[PDB]
Amino acid sequence: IPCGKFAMYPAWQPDADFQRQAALWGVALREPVTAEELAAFIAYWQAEGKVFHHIQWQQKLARSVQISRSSNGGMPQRD
Amino acid sequence: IPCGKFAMYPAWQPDADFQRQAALWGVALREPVTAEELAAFIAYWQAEGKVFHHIQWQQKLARSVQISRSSN
Repeated sequence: IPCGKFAMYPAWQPDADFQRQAALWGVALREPVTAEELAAFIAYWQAEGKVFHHIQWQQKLARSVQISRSSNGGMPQRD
Repeated sequence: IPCGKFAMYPAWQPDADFQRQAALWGVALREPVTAEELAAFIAYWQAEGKVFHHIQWQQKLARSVQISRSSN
């Protein structure tokens, strides 16, 4: 994991306690982030080129998944 | 149509009827995939290096685009 602000990169992962960190930011996640959802978020942001701290990326990921799942009652879609 | 399993490459394109083929997998896309969305998906999956049939790549693209649009 890079220090400072960095651009998204394919091998990136949230911290192992991501569910609890998302909850302390106001995001309840009924299941953990799926591999599909992570790959979708990384793909998008690596191309957008914006840079952020590891912390801010994780906050973006929590909310992106919260918003994505909201049409499905907080559930991810099956593979 | 490229045949067999293959890895992602810069020139890949989904079929020209991709939006309604994106429906047969459960993904409704109201608007067509942009070059930005396609290019982002190729770059990423090029890094993962995995191989798939054309059919499966298009399914992943649809789901990937569905999830991207639904966030915001």
